[PDB]
Amino acid sequence: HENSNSATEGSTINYTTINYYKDSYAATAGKQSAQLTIGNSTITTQEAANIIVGYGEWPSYCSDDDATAVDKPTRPDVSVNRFYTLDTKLWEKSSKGWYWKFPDVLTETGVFGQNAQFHYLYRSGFCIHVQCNASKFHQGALLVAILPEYVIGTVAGGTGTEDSHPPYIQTQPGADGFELQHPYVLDAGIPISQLTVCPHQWINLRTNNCATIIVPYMNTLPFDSALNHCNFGLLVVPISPLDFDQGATPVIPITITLAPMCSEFAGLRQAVTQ
Amino acid sequence: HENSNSATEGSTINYTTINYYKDSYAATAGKQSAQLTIGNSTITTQEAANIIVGYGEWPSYCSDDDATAVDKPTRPDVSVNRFYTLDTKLWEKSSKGWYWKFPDVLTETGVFGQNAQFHYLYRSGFCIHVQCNASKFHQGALLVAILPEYVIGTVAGGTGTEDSHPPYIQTQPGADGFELQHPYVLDAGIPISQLTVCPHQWINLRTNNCATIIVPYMNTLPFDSALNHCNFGLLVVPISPLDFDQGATPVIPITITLAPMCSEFAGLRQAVTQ
Amino acid sequence: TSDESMIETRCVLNSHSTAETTLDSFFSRAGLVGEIDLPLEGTTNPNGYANWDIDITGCAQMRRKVELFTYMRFDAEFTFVACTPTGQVVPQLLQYMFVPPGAPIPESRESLAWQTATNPSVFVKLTDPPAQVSVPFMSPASAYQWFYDGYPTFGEHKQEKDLEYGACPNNMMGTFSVRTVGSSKSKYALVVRIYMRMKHVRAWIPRPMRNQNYLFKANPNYAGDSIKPTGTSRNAITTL
Amino acid sequence: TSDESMIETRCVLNSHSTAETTLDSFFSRAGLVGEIDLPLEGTTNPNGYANWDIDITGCAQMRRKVELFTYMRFDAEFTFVACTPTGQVVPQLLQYMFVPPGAPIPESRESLAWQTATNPSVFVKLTDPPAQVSVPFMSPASAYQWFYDGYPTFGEHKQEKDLEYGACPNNMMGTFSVRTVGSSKSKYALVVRIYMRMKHVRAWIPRPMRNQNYLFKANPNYAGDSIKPTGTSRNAITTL
Amino acid sequence: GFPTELKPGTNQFLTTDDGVSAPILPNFHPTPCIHIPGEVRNLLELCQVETILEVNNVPTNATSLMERLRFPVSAQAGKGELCAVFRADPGRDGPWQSTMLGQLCGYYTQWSGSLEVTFMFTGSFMATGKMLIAYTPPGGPLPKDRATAMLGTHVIWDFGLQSSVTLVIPWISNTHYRAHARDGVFDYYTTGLVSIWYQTNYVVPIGAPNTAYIIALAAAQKNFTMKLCKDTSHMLQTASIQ
Amino acid sequence: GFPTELKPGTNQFLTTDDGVSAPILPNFHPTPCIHIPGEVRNLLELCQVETILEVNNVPTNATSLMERLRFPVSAQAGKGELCAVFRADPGRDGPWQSTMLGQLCGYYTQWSGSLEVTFMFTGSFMATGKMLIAYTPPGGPLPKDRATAMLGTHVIWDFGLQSSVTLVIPWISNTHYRAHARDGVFDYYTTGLVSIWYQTNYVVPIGAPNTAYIIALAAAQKNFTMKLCKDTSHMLQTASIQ
Amino acid sequence: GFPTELKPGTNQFLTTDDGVSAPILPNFHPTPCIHIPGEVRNLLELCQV
Amino acid sequence: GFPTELKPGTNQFLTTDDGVSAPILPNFHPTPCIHIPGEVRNLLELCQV
Amino acid sequence: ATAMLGTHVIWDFGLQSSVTLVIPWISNTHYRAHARDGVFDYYTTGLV
Ligand SMILES: CCCCCCCCCCCCC/C=C\[C@@H](O)[C@@H](N)CO
Ligand SMILES: CCCCCCCCCCCCC/C=C\[C@@H](O)[C@@H](N)CO
Repeated sequence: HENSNSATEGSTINYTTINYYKDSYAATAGKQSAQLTIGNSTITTQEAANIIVGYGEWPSYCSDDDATAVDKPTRPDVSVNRFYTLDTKLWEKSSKGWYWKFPDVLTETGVFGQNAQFHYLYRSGFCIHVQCNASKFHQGALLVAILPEYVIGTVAGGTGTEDSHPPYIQTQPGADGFELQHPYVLDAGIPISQLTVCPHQWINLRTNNCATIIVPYMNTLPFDSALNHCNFGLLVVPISPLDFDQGATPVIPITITLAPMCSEFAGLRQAVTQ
Repeated sequence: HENSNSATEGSTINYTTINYYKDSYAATAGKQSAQLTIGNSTITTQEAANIIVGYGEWPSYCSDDDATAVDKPTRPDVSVNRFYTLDTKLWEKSSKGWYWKFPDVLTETGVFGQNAQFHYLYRSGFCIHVQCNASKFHQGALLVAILPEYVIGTVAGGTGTEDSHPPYIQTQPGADGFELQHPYVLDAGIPISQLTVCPHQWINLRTNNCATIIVPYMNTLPFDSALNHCNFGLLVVPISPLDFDQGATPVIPITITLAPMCSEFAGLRQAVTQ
Repeated sequence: TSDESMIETRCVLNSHSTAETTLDSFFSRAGLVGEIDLPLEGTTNPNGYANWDIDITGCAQMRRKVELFTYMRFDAEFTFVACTPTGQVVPQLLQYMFVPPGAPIPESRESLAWQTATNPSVFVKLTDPPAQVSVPFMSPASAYQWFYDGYPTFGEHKQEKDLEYGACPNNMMGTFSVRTVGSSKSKYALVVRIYMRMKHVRAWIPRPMRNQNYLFKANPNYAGDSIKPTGTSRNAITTL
Repeated sequence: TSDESMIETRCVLNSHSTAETTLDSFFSRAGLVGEIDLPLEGTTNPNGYANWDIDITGCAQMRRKVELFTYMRFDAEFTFVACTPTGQVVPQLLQYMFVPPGAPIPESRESLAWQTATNPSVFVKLTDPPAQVSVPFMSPASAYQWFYDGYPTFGEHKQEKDLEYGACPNNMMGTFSVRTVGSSKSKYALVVRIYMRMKHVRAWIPRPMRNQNYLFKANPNYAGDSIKPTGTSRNAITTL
Repeated sequence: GFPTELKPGTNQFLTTDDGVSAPILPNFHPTPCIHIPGEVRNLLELCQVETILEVNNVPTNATSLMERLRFPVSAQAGKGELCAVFRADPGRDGPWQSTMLGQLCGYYTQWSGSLEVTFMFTGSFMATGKMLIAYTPPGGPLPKDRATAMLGTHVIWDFGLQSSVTLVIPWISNTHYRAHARDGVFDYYTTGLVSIWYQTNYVVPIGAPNTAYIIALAAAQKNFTMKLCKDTSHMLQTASIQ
Repeated sequence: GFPTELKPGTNQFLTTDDGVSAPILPNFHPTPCIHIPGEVRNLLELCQVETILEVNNVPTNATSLMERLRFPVSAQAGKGELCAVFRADPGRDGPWQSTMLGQLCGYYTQWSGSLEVTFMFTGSFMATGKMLIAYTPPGGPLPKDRATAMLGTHVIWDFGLQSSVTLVIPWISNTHYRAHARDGVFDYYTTGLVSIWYQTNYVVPIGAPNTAYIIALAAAQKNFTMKLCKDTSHMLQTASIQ
Repeated sequence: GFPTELKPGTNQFLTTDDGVSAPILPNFHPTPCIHIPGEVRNLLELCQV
Repeated sequence: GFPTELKPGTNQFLTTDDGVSAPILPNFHPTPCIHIPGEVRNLLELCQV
Repeated sequence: ATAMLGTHVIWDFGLQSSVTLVIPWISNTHYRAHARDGVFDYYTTGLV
């Protein structure tokens, strides 16, 4: 008598609702009822205290129930699924924080960058190794965090009247990344104090030198453009500032090492950079 | 509790509807769940690549569930069910296109023409052989198509203010047929680009010289007047223009060969031409 | 033709529904089919009554959807939305008489046809919600006929009655008659907008969707010097 | 971590329900998502019609609740509360047309789009209770996207079209179109307040709840010189 | 009577409300439905019918509107010359508006599924040659070369040997449905481009015409669907119907 | 028709009325829900996630807002010196507004259940020392000494040995739920105080910094609930959204 | 009370609406129908005369 | 919709009408009722004191 | 950033005092005949 067409039809949750129409969406809300290796690459995760799996979900390939694109996607599986090391960011005493957009960091690097450029569609999760070596006499903490759909906001002219939008070097800063001008609101008006509801790991220098967050592919879509859409933003921010006495190593680098996990590329055409 | 009197009662489709009245039409819309010979005549269909059966339906006789007229219809079966060849139309380089109305082409020809004139009621399908011989050095394509209830529109005075209606030589042009003044809108305001949703066949001269569309009787009624009502219009239109080099045969005729299929005539009276 | 006859294909477990492209879901959306002025002054329908020849080809959005098909058999939910020309909801009582063919068409507002002993009438106020009735498939034919290639009558089809061409009397379902229910002239100018929601739709013979401007209700006439293309255009075929 | 890992603990037979912190009970409360002026004079929407780009990020209370999550898939009960600027309930009939993307957006009050042969329209009076409809989850995506880190189109993302950043067309569900149903200009200045009650809510990816003042509907922009703390403050950390 | 409570949707006229209304004729039975040929029960039956794609949507001239239905393959210099170009979006303003698929795509917001474009060579039997018909997935711009375009989905069409090819435009999308790309932010929903390239050349002997024509017949595959049934923009009424 | 009687609630629009409304699209099926990571089905999943507690909510300066997320353990005179103080109320205006627990506590009137505050020492590996983190039950004022504060619920945190302690603030209330204490009569619903005391001292060798920082990460336990879903006061809009 | 929603046909008087109306006489029984000759149950009986 | 007929008591607010009203909080569960001494279930318990 | 495209190991040497770079046998030929700075650089294993 009724189209099974509410928003929770495909979900695993039973709903006792009231309906009077042939559309299930017309119904009531109702109530219910250590060496890591990938590719030709190897990292070390002895001092991280665990590896964070983003939302408890391993980066699987696209489910055939879940995909829409009828073209056979390519899975290069070693040549693109491998640790990619970006250029280092120097953690300083005045380091506000940096972000990296994904897979915008890797659309210009490796066969992953070519597969991102040559294919319209892209799907991968990510093993993100953020490492920061410091001595036992250095101190400071990094919130290494994965903010999905990290839409950058502007200062809006500072006052708030100008409707600015962040430039392409800011929304998609590539493998270099972009600093946080305002890490407290994450350049997005949302507090970094609540950033740990996102997949996060602390680089507390006394405790661990590296953070390994393993991120699944997070989208409303089974695949997307690797060039336009950035599925998430990795945020590496000094919540506790870097401190050391003079004589200790002042150059404290944060190296960002990225494994695309189960990369899947569909819609092959010419190589397009953006 | 309810009259079975909706518009979909006789259909083969089950409907789960909501009703509160004794009329089923008051309910909701709801949701669901090669030599061809006839008569004394023979054509050749070796180069047509198939024969198009209009809407997948062979021209049967009138079903006894489907008929209303209580008089016994005559079925001459050979003398009227036979290939009728009309006068040729010369496909030219500037040929806009022609149409033929049915069975208006054949109300003045043969025993079919006499049975159409002597009977008020008429029912037949049609085997329509449209043939166009051209050499392997000629080129061009014809959309041979069957537009049912091909109501001709006018130019409306050109500007659109005059409420013109097409004359009887234009609505019912007989066996000679009428050219398309505007084949793009089929002299009816409807695009010829979408004419292939109707039963159609291409005479692509490199591929096939003839088109054989077999049309069933299409009406809201089991029988109708052959003189007033034209059940369909055959449209033979040069989508791709006729082209050849000088020296090849410039006279490229389109011969229209028509078999009324399972002709049924009821309501015998005097011979009436219109 | 297929797609792994064409490219390399992955298994797509496709649960994409076709239920919204059915004839019900395409046609069971009420659209404007007629708008009736009942003005105070003027010559349109000045005596507080109006006789609308039932013809859903007067409004082009509904007309183009139905003329996608040649034959359509449907029941129809007819909703009559009455207001003023300003859209005001005034305290006025209307009679909506379905006058079938052969029934006495009302000559005036005080006509004896409005006694409606056998005609279906809706007495509704404008303050009431828009009067809504199911009409059946009422044709003597087995489908309605947006395209009747022919003539109703016999005889010499001369040009002073070429207007009978296309006129299917199996489509002429009568007159929709609206009056203000009173012996005196109504106090408000009224607009009765007629909305038809088809239901239990069966449709035969898909046609080319009309790519010209509709000009007249009874015919498929098009502006001859203003024949527009079916779609938009461009400067060259090699560019966009 | 536990509490008898922490202190001495007594047995508390705790029957405290979590049913009000579900996504239904948090989001199936109708909140203002848009308010449409249909004034008599002015430049706002002066011709008795208005075209509202459907965007629930214009009112900050609803916007902050939905931007708790990145992705939200829901049906929505849309309630349209129409009155005057004084809140008066005047006898005026409105047409609420859902104009989906690609459908003809009404250019005027007498537009042919209002014939609504295929668009969903609500004809309601202001004297009627506030017009209430369930919309489905209508996105081409599997969830709506309050945050789209990226661009809709390809090409050189230069600064004269940086406004495409964040613009998810999987969120652009079309135009809500409201007119007064009339060929004449309406007699009352009207305010159509739109209240959306989400239902059958699924939400993914919890986000930090916006701690700055929202400034624009399409972007997460914040006032740069007026960056307030997430909460209130105090003189010292050792005191209260 | 029975205690009832009117909800907010009371007295509204939703035009898509599938409700029960009062029957005007209490015991009317309709004329019985005879069998009529060509019953459509679903509009996707019309989407799967190949209708003429107006790839040559240049000649707006009323004497030249029939030239829109076909486009000129001619003898070239033997490179990968560009013959024709069209976007693969059925609901877009352009070449697809001539199709029944495209006009029914006017009545729906979102479409999904593979599209077929049948290219019919209408030259002479003696005319021969090869076409590269390349569907470009949405990220790629207009390919400057044929050697840029064969990186996409493409078919090699020997038209002297096979008079009708079918370019199946595969459903290759990020989203499960596409909401009808326009030249704006909805170009997110572009299907991509279809470009026709001379793979060899239009090779013609003496006596056969040096210019031929391709009739493109675009349709939809059986996996095609539409949703969110909307008013159409592909045909606006301008003159009032008298 | 059927004899019905309209009750007083007729024609009202209750915004929390879970009713059936008329569907605008009669046979629309949505885009099928793909699996997306991070599905929340209940807001208490977010309450149990440790978010940074802004115990150092002194620096309102925009250049110093990141100093709010952490607070300075430094080398002391070896007494029970007061390091930091915050009320244990998640819905209160103060340090808990920076938390996801506290911001979701803005959307509910009443909360029940134990709270966790994770204190993360972010000094050097060579930095050592002990903290007394004392949760005071609601009757106790601000403890003047550490020897007043250890009478309450407290943990001894050796931060050189254990870089992260968790002060479980136990649900200790007269009422089964607390309706979000304010500085007024709703201080009846105060959870009490959390005060940080130097249990030994911040002991540092040469070469390691004499000042370190504690990031407090506050959350809720699994026994935590909320009820009476209300509008939030923790974020008021001031500028109109253009 | 019970949550109801008035549809567009509310408060109209369709003259051919076969509805239930309130009985003016609560326990009236009619005069019993005697047999009368010439009962027509269908107007087609008159068409065939 | 379903043919209904409003009776005379429609839209009255009888203060002793034991009716169903719309709940303002869709999934609110109350604080669980602890045992309190001195529960009166009937006022005649007080009359007998 | 050019070198991590090859076979590489990340060696935290303060944490792991001995890493082992396994140079994998990656060759066109089944054996390598000892590359020299000439035409036998065909048999180079590559660079570390
Ligand atoms: C009692 C309240 C009045 C109820 C109104 C009764 C309307 C039912 C009429 C069914 C609609 C079918 C119209 C069919 C063809 C027409 O469009 C032709 N003129 C086209 O050529
Ligand atoms: C027939 C009566 C009219 C019925 C009104 C139809 C409204 C349905 C619309 C579903 C609401 C979802 C909005 C999602 C995102 C938007 O907020 C974006 N702009 C945010 O970026």
